[PDB]
Amino acid sequence: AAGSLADLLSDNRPLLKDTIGYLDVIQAPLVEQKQEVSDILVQMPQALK
Amino acid sequence: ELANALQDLNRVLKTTREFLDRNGGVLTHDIDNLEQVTTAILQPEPRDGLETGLHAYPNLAANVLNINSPNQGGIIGLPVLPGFNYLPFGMNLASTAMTLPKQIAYSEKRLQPPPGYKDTTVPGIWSRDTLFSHGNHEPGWIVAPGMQGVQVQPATANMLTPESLAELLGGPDIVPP
Amino acid sequence: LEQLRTVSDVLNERKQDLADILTVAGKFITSLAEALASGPYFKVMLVN
Amino acid sequence: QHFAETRDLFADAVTALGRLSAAADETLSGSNANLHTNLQNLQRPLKQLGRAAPYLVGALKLILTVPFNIDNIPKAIRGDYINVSLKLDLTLSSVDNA
Amino acid sequence: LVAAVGFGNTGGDIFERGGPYLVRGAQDLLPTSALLDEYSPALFCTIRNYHDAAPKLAGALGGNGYSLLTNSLVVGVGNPYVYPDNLPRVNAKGGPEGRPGCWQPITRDLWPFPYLVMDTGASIAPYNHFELGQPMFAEYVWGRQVGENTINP
Amino acid sequence: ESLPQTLANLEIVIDMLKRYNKNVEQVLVALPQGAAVAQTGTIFAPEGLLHFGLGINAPPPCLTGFLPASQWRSPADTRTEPLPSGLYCKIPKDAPNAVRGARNYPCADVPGKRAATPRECRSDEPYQPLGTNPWYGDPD
Repeated sequence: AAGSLADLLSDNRPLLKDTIGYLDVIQAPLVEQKQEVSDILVQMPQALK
Repeated sequence: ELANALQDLNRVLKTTREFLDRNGGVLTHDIDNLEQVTTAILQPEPRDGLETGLHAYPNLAANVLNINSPNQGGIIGLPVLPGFNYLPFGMNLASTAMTLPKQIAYSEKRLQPPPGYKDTTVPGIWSRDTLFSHGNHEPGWIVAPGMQGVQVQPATANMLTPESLAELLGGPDIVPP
Repeated sequence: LEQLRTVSDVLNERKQDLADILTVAGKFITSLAEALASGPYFKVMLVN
Repeated sequence: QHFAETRDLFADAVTALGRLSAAADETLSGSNANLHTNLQNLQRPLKQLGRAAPYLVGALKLILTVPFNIDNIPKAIRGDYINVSLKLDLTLSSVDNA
Repeated sequence: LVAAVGFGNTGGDIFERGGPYLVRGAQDLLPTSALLDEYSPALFCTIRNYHDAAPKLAGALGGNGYSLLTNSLVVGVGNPYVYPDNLPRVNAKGGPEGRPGCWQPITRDLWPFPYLVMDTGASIAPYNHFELGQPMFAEYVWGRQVGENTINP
Repeated sequence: ESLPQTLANLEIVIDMLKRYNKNVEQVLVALPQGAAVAQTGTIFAPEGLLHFGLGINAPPPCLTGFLPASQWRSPADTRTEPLPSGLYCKIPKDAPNAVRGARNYPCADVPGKRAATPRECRSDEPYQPLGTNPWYGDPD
């Protein structure tokens, strides 16, 4: 298990670093405009009906 | 072996302790929220709703992309008259030019007809472009590669040649002349 | 992780609304796409 | 003497760590390559969603329904029948294009 | 040693319950990850264009506050979809110019969107000219209709 | 008790997306062209283009498998009612009318089959139409 974790970290570390950076970029506007997201989620089912 | 093992174990214990004390409460909170939302959207009724959405949305997208006439813009709709259910007779006088030859673009380069052939209402089936070739009247049509599974009517199978009629159902792709 | 926390919180408060969207958008999509199917247009009933 | 007193506890600790590590090893070896492939594939969508992140909330108003906009549905559609204004165009330009 | 016993038991139970799930999820995510990666170039432009068009489509519904404002001109309709050839397919792929992407924002300098032809079982590409409707006259009593149904108008 | 459930739910979602991979790809191809179409059709700011096709009863509407005539609501009533389930054109896979309807949608999981909903795709009971659509009432 120690070897398996070392292998899974040695190969995926740069990709996880890039993934976390991209996740920060994606998440920042969602946090900035979270009230809008909540409002559209509340509003949409009635329009769909 | 043992010296490096002990020192690295000490360092990783300290690092793990700091990482846990910093991030564990929020990591656990995020995992709990993810579990709650995914369980909420995977209930029986949401499950079948997602199933039917994935099943019947691409057809909706395709059909609504086929109601848009580029030359006139917008969408096209005709005024049906229900309520007897409807009239015994119907008429379709003429079909005006929805598109132009210079406007057509192809999603894949295998769907583009070669010289001497023109596109039909079924993508991938290429007619012959002549003066008398309107309304399945010019024999010798061909088919795009990888178009298996489109069963046709007896009318269009006569003009479609044996090789391409086979390729519609059989395996090998025709070699265009 | 913290911004994912707030996003996931506002999403989890709206988990029932996501379920409602998935439920109701799956029980009319086949019906509403039916109009488009008959020809290259869509049927419309004009009551006026 | 102390080790002989706590031999059972040492064996329990080793066996518990082994029970954890067996499942951990099988999970981390069965997912080492699929996770790498999925991360390498998702790199481009993650970057393009990071670029399109500011417009995502504004886009959401339309990207699902498309010809309908969620904001003004409750007043345009009064239940069964969609309200619409019929501006019949008989201008020579529209007659030409049609 | 006691803490090792407790942590080993807890982590072992967690991994036994949720390890096969993770492995098979990462196995099943390969085709969908490849599909999402293939159509990355059409991601930013699609979201940007829908964001731009959202106020424009909202103004139509909300300007009157009670209706939808439409410009209507009479036009000719294409031939109805035929039974065996026009049946739906889900083999669509690609994008504009053969690769995934978006058209440049449609101003009035370049108004008509280039129609995109893809594997769908239906198209409106061959409507380049004025022709009479192939089922010109139809009857719904004995199903007798003049003209020949075709995919080649 | 939360991480295993999260992983199980993610596995379910990924399985559902994998079985319907072609559907997702088709929607991803159609969306940018839909944005382009909207841009083309909204060149006039307050008015959206919507044309009307000439010709009467070219394809007739099918009332089979939909709400009965007596159950229609008067246009005055703006009140909202719960939307019915399982309503689509139930003609026996024939005629040019409603060729591309729900009944002909391909089944992703079951090769070589067409059905309206995945529940009907999975079921082995044969698809029998509710009735041919007549012009003289009783569409049933």
